[PDB]
Amino acid sequence: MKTFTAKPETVKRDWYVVDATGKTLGRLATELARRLRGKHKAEYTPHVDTGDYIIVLNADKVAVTGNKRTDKVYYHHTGHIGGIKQATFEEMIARRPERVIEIAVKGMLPKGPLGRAMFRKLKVYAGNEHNHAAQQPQVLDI
Amino acid sequence: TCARCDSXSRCGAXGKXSGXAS
Amino acid sequence: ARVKRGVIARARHKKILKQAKGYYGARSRVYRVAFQAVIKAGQYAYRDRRQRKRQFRQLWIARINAAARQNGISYSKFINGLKKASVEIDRKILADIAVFDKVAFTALVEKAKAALA
Amino acid sequence: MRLNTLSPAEGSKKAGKRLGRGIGSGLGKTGGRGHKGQKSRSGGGVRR
Amino acid sequence: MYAVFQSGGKQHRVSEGQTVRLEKLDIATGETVEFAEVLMIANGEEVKIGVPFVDGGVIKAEVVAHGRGEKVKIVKFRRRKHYRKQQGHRQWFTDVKITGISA
Amino acid sequence: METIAKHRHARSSAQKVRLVADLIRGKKVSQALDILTYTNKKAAVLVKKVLESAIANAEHNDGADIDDLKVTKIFVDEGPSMKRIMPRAKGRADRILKRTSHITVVVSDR
RNA sequence: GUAACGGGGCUAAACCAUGCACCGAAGCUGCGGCAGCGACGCUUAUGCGUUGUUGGGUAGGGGAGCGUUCUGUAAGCCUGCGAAGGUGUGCUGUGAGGCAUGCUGGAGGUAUCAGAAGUGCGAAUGCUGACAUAAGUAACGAUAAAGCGGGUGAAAAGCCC
RNA sequence: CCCGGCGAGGGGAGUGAAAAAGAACCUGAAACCGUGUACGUACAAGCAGUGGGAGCACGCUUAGGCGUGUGACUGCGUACC
Repeated sequence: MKTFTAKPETVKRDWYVVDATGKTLGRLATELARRLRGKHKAEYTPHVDTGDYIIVLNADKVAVTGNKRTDKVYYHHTGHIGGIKQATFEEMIARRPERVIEIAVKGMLPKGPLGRAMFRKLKVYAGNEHNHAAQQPQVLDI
Repeated sequence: TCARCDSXSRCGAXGKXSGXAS
Repeated sequence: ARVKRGVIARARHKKILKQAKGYYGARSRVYRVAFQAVIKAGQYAYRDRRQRKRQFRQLWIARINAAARQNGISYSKFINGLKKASVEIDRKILADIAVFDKVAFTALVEKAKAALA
Repeated sequence: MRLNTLSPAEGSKKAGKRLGRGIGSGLGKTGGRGHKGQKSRSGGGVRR
Repeated sequence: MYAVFQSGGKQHRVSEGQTVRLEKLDIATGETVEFAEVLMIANGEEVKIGVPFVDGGVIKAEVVAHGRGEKVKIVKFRRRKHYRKQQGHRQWFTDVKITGISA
Repeated sequence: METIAKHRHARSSAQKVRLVADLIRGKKVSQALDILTYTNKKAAVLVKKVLESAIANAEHNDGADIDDLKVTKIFVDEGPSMKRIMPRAKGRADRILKRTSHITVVVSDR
């Protein structure tokens, strides 16, 4: 016979709340990108998005080690004459701390259409309250 | 045909005129 | 004896154009492009009969590691436990049991855990 | 003994090199002559 | 109840009544083969292996068909170096029909 | 019942006549005649004669009931082009393709 | 343009030492199949349940074949109950290929075994013909200049008045 | 005979074995250009394939996870001489 393939129209997804308070950035983000892809399910197919919906909260209280809070720099280029723009870690935390978790996870996810549809299942929040209480998110201990 | 047109080739384009009749 | 070429040339072109169906643009309409496309598809078929075994091995190992961690053991400890018990089930069948029969896979994980120590 | 039942002895009627007939005949693309130089030219080769 | 056996260097997971495409055996098209090297018999309560063979289980199958699969095309091409080979290949198989699992 | 009219070897490019033939496909024929009447292309003049001739061939040959008819199938094919010489500068000769069309209108009440 | 870990990230997910696990190739092994060279069980127009070993390949050498046109076989065999050719489908050979039929075609084709070649094309800024592309794009050939009424006509900025 | 300009071109009728022989005339290939239908395509990057593969359409057998067409997504993959 043939190897099982999870059909993308009967994949059962769940909802999880992770509190990112005081955890290391990438050491939380790799378990995020692991469960977003579906590597924790025995029915995992690489071309199907079998992963879970994940809600991350308190993302302005995420911890980094070393001297990285004043020295980890994020670079983006706008596409122009000068173009190169440059913000440190704590500036990103003061400015929009959802993008810290989202840049870490989007880097740890595959590229292409399916990796973006995996990134779409990540709901990051800088507060302690969220809006998906209808989804009944069971609590995840990451 | 016979108009020439380059400084010096056997046949290129060129708006000059001593090299160039294809 | 003079030999016209047109019939056998037409047959040799129609074979290549028949093997080029589905292709984009001149790759399915034009003999010069379709011949290169058919030979390139042949090289890919040769390379990917080898690549298929590697990819299915990767998928089987990813599903075994997923279901073993669903049961509380890593991949390497689980394969060590199935070697230290003399169990010859390959990774295709272990992935199939990991998908379809989770209680039988739980039995195999308990066997490998008891053999592991 | 009819005219469509005769046949030569084996080893009598070797075919002959036809040069320049594709990859798979062994003698396409320069046909046994190698690459450039005086010997591969038409009418080439030095005298006795 | 299903069962894992091993015929052509490969393993197969099969139930009562499936057709299995194996590599070619030297068995005629009417004889019921017996695979005595069975690696797992499973049910709600399952007989796995300890030592690698189930000692008290055996699988029996009616040989249905001998045949050959799709013609596959081997293309060896070496660019700019004046070399290609085309080759065909059809692989022999034996379709057996699993008539009995003996736990 | 299908009823075909053709203008074979029409002296217009196929690309020009297809732009007018895509106006009146699927339309009723009474509406398509007015669409072609108030269209300011030369191809409208060419394809209106073919449509009117299809109406008349339906009426005279077998047909029915001009209120019923639709323009179900209209297509333009490329015809035999004429080859002409166009002198250009510096003794260069271009060719002119004088492109012809075949215009086909199938009218059918059902 | 971050630009001297590929990247994300990492205080180990860094370095050294000790191990054991595991992944990892077209390597080795398992199952099936083909072929080349040297040789043993049965035994010859020798076939192999066999069994040792070998099988990447350019220039090049050697060996075996397929197809095309024409000639003999052949005033024979198929064919208007449908030949050649064209267009699909299926089956088959390790390959060049081959076989059988649907439709189109409307009068010739040719088994096998031999023979002879104007015998096989993708390239030569190849040659001839056809058709694309740029593209319905530039341009419509002196910047002396036209406007209206009537006529003819299927239709008039251009023809006649 | 009918449309049209006492056009060109076409539709009938008729001749014929045949107009899938109408003179732009046996056979009618390919490039090229269309019409209709099935599927895909408007958040997605590259020699356009290949390996896997969901869904859909249409034949299936009277379930059997297979054919034919398309191919979301995914691993690998920088033409030929």
